[PDB]
Amino acid sequence: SQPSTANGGFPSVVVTAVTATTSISPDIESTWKGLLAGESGIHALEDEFVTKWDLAVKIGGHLKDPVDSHMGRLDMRRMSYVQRMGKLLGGQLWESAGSPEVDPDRFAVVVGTGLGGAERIVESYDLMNAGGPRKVSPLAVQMIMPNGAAAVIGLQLGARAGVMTPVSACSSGSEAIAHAWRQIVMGDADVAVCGGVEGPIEALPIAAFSMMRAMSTRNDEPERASRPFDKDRDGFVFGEAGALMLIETEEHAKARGAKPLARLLGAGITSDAFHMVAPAADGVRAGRAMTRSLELAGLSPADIDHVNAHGTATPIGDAAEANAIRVAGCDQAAVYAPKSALGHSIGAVGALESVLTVLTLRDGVIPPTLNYETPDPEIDLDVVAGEPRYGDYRYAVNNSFGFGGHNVALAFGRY
Amino acid sequence: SQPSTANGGFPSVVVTAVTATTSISPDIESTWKGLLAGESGIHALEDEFVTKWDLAVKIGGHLKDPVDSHMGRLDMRRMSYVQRMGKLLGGQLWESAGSPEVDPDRFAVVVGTGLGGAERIVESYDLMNAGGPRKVSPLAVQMIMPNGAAAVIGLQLGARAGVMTPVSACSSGSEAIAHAWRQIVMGDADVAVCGGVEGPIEALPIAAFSMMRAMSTRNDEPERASRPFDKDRDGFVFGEAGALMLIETEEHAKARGAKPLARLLGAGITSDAFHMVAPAADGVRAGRAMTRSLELAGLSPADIDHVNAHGTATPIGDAAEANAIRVAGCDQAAVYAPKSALGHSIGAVGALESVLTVLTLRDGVIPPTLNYETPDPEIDLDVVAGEPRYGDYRYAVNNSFGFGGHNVALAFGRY
Ligand SMILES: O=S(=O)(CCCC(F)(F)F)Nc1ccc2cnccc2c1
Ligand SMILES: O=S(=O)(CCCC(F)(F)F)Nc1ccc2cnccc2c1
Ligand code: NA
Ligand code: NA
Repeated sequence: SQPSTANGGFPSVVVTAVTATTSISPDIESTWKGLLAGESGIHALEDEFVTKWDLAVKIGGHLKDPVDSHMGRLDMRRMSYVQRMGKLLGGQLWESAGSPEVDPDRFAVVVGTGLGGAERIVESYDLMNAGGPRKVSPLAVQMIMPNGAAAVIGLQLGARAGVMTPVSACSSGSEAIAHAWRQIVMGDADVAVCGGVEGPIEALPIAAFSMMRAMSTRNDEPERASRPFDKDRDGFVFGEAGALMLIETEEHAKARGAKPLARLLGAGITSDAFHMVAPAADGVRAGRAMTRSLELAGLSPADIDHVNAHGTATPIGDAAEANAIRVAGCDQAAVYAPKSALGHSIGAVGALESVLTVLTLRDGVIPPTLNYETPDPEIDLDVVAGEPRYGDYRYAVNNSFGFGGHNVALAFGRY
Repeated sequence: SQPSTANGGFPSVVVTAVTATTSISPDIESTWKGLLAGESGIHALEDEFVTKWDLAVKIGGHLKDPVDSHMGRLDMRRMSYVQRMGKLLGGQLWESAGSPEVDPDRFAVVVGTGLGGAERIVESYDLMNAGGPRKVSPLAVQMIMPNGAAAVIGLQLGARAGVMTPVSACSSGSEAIAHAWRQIVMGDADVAVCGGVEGPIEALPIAAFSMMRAMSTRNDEPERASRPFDKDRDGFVFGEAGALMLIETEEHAKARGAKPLARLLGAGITSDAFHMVAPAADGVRAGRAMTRSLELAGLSPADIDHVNAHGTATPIGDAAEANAIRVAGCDQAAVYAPKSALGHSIGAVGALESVLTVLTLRDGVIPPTLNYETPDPEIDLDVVAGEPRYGDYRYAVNNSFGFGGHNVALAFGRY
């Protein structure tokens, strides 16, 4: 008689607020409406570094509204980028939540990132070489450490029931939400701010990722380069993003009159032990990740109406996920690959895509998967394309698969 | 009622093997004998970079046995230092546990770290500035990503029940152990490889932490510089380290004839939300990390015989920890500050001090806190000093407190 959300073994956890900054818009609800209208965030990069280095990739989605356009001189001096993004999203999230007065002792922050304050390592390196060890800021360490974002958000909001930073590359954002859920169901907290943040698009990131040969080079037509599950896909597209959601026990959200957006029912974490950067082709462990989220939710595969696919738009990546969705027996669910419109935000993407899974369940709609024009004959899923599909989505699984063979799956339900 | 290890709510988890590379020795058992003999791995740094920059800190503990002396030309070109450490310790641990055949679908890896593959960031940055984006390695991303060490260990040992990497600075190693324990009691695995790994001593690391005023500069007596809880303390000393342990359910241990070295009973994670690098002076949330560890273990503070303190030798750090142990009502316990001997491993250190906490319970002996000469009235603790302290220690807490206000306590028990 193992514990599940269904059988009361875990307390009921609800999502009571969300925030995201995006290539389409700084406002999640605008981003949502824009996705339903079939808008894409992916453009031709106009940054000088592109033409300075003659990079193979000249496309991506910068945030519609730069994080640093909201950051004064002080904040530019004492925070890394992911920190400054985290402070911004943290404040937006709380205001959206009605600036609630919670017990800081029962309040956790779990925010993942791909890399950390990496640019401050480079800057400290350059300053030290030009002028010696005393040119390194006494702030260098607090900005460089990859727990910086979560620590800045925790300090900002007064989270005293734990501040955590899981790192698993592309799945970091989803993993953070998994761990926030655990922290609540195990009794360590009643409310948790969780999600992901990531750095902007730049020369060195593109260089690194494009030399892996995992990126689309369809530079002629930016808006059509991201092609999850399409026969002509040639890898992923950068799409800057950041996302937090507020979760709390249903008791808690009720005690303060907060109207839930959805339920976070269960969470699955597994691994491939196959390759450092390529997903196991059989999708077996990735599927178990999904199956596990259902065990803890108390759901069976037949209950899943929707799947928010990883949808990297790599050849081997989409084939792998196809096999996973079959292995978990969720292949009759309506699939959506939001990376088609928003692109890959690495450490942030798993949390943005959880925010879309929540809204999907709230509004009862899945936006269209852009650029799905020649479905891959070797992949037989129900990819939503063309126009938004209004459906009775009671339960969804959001997938995330990280470099290192990390598999995370989040089980969500309608309120 | 609430599930506690004592009341059978969580399955009994056991430590069945351990491994560490330290400044005293590559062989953990040799390190443990040297600590009881009163030895110190902190020597004067002979490194060129000391002289080139004339660093204020000229003292530190390199590994007795450098990682790269065991590493081929291909590994040196294909992995980040921390991965190379992770591979080496993963193999040593596996061998020490008798190379057991385990179900990969119930076998997790949780290895934390401080920074990640940082050297690959600067190197990639330098190569690209030199000869353009083509000069960045196709392996750059897997080497840089902080989850890289955890990944490599998971792939080397075939862990498929999840590979995870918590980053919480100085507490990363202890946090890795806390999540592996969770992974097991929530039922996601039966056997975990967990601990932490960290990069070597170098110019920028010393500049970075020096400039916070965090580090001891007592260069003329390197083996006396690290003075946890002592009146004349003046900051921490770098001591290179990596540490891993094998934990598993008692049931799983029994069934393969593995001899338990100790029990892992409970794990608390709290946060100060006080300051980015200063611990809260009151020690309340720190102590509540200890308290939480005992709730889950089913112990009362009165049952705690030993505490394996953070003991960084920072003036404000030790003060706060002393109050933390007072709030946890564990201030009756025989206290040890291993950093006195082995220095500060940052990411690794919690993993290391967790292993030393195991061997303390196994052998009924606490080593002496080196350089404890002038009791601080602000620290009213029973700090073990002078001669080892022998006794029937049944229950021990291992404290870690990271920059960013992350507090990890681990409840351990004699087998
Ligand atoms: O994976 S990353 O390299 C880029 C991700 C890009 C995008 F997908 F669009 F989000 N992460 C970071 C992290 C910190 C950085 C700080 N300064 C400059 C770039 C950074 C990129
Ligand atoms: O905290 S760190 O800066 C120094 C480690 C401290 C200690 F281990 F205790 F000595 N971490 C790293 C990480 C990666 C590195 C790769 N190459 C050079 C140095 C590195 C330091
Ligand atoms: Na997804
Ligand atoms: Na300790």
